[PDB]
Amino acid sequence: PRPGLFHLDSSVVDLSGDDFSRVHRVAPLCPWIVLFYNDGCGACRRYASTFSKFAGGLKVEHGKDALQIATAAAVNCASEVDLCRKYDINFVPRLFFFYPRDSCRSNEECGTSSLEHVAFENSHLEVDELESEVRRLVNKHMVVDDSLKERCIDMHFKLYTSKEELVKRSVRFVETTELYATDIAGAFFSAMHYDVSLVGTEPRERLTALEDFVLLVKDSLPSIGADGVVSALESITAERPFTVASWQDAVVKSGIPFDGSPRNVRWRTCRGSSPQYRGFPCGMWLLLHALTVNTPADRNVLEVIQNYIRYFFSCKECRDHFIQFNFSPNEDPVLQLWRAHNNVNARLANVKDGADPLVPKRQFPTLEACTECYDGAGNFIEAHVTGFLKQRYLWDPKAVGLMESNDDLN
Ligand SMILES: Cc1cc2nc3c(=O)[nH]c(=O)nc-3n(C[C@H](O)[C@H](O)[C@H](O)COP(=O)(O)OP(=O)(O)OC[C@H]3O[C@@H](n4cnc5c(N)ncnc54)[C@H](O)[C@@H]3O)c2cc1C
Repeated sequence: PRPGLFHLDSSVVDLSGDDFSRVHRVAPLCPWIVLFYNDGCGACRRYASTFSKFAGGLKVEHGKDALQIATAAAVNCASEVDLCRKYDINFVPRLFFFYPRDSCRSNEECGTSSLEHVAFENSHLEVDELESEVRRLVNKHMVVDDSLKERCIDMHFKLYTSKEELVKRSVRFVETTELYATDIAGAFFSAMHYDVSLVGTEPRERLTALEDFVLLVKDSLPSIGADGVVSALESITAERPFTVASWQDAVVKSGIPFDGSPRNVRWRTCRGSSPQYRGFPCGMWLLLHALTVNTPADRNVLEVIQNYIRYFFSCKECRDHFIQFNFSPNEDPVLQLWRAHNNVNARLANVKDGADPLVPKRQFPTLEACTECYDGAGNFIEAHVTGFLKQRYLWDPKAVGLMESNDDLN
């Protein structure tokens, strides 16, 4: 177990291998600048500083510049011997550029593509020459829609922040069961900042699906910052069309009361044993239940929800299964969504790969949590389950806004 030259540097991804889907599921879609080095190499030790300064510049939160879709990574040839032999690394340092043969386009479904690479002619580049050469290589080798840009920026911020945690803790787990308003807001924020940016507002069906959803969030959940979003949605004209850049600006400016920052969203209820687990998906369920519970009028909540998931949700498999749900008009939406979710819980009960080992899926609510709706001896009582859900998901606008503790800088 060698630390290498980057162990404290959250801007650089340490690679043990060639398969970028093990880094992250979106990684194969994005360009990589890779430093092969040896941790005992003085020249490499000296250059790692330059490489690290450069990587630090791949942290812009909303980039205009296509350089920003790149991410820096490194392979320590002292640890990964087979990998370096595979690339014929003899002398170090060496810079390689990696990129997908074909680029994913906005509303196409990105598939697996062939991993391509380009050895740099000169591996001694200064920071500025590094940016120029990486930008050039990205432009030459890739077609980047705004959606793909968002895809990759989001992906490397997940890694920066996950590694920074490991670094911070380099100086036991218990699930947080209580519902926190801020998770619902994080979900709303991530829905607007990420999911909508990927697909845009076209065609008219999709734009309608989004308008209904945002309109619903605003009227269901006051003081969650949906006002600004509504305004942004209204500002779109054939004259001033949707752009990811202006959309994300308005979204950030809406003042949604999520914890964390636009590129690092803090989950509480939805925090997992590792940051790759739970988070946004867990957040979305919460937002959806809260809407069923807090919805005004005869409002079509289940219909609105399903239209949104259909045109918006960034989980392919999730989107496909949720559309298969036939929601009856009769039964209470709170109960229908509740059954749907537990249905998904059941399917997912035993999955190993991809799952948080320390957060089982159960049938919800559990005995402990609710003994009043969970009674009837050996079965489930759907009488109190409503009361429990309408209690637990009830939205109190003064819950979110209120002093938070600064020591949560930790
Ligand atoms: C619409 C939708 C469809 C999805 N489809 C898939 C899919 O097809 N395949 C897949 O692998 N993943 C799917 N997911 C993601 C997956 O369901 C989980 O969100 C994810 O695996 C993480 O689960 P979790 O352990 O954090 O709890 P989650 O399943 O995300 O639940 C989040 C929180 O909601 C509360 N909750 C749990 N059950 C209920 C309930 N029955 N009623 C009300 N509240 C409840 C709990 O507090 C829980 O912590 C989907 C998510 C959504 C929102």
